[PDB]
Amino acid sequence: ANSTNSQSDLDSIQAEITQRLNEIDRVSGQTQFNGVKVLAQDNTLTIQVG
Amino acid sequence: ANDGETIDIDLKQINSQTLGLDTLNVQQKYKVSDTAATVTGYADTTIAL
Repeated sequence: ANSTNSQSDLDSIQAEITQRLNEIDRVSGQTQFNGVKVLAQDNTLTIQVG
Repeated sequence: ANDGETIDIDLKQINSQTLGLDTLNVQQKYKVSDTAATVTGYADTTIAL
């Protein structure tokens, strides 16, 4: 937001913002436990404890 | 962890040309002057006598 930045600098910072987004999405997709994508959907997993 | 889960690194050639500075010159043309040349004497050739 600083007025002490040129528009070229705005685009420059957009670059790193997009990189952060890309890495977040990559982790989301690629993380997995025993064939479960713990972040890929809205899920309920029941554990038999009786 | 599986086939096709990589990260893409990109590389670009760098040189005077690809940076366009290969054509950089700072000189300025001198004023050209000269004088007629005295072509002296003779020189032997392969033309047999």
